[PDB]
Amino acid sequence: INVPQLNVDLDRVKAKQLGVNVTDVFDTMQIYLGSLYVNDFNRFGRVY
Amino acid sequence: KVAQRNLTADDVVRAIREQNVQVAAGVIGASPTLPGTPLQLSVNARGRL
Amino acid sequence: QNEDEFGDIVVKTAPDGGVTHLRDIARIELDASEYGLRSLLDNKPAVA
Repeated sequence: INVPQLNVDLDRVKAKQLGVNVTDVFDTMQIYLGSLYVNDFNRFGRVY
Repeated sequence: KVAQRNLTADDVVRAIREQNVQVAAGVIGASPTLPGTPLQLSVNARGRL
Repeated sequence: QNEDEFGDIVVKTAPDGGVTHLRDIARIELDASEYGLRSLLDNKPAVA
């Protein structure tokens, strides 16, 4: 339990007063840093 | 006709999904309820066409 | 994780900067997921 990592703390009140959605913050972190899967594409008749 | 009314087929599909649907109408006096409540009544509401 | 964090939920943010929290509009309690059945053993609380 001592592998290095990063903690990210989100100010919820500051977010919602600043007009930012908390799901929008989490979605940005996920897509940019975590590589969301969007849908499939076909290639040589196979789905990828 | 649907275009004449400035509608796409998606509009009518949303309308059917919206207006032909069962309802979970609720229950009056169900648990947990404050004391003295004599009856537990289910609610009906015509939802499906 | 707890009731109070669920009370902190922002149900409405006022245009000037003002936050209406879930506790303002509701009571937040830990309890049962359904209430249809009760269980006693010699008139003391129980589970079979």
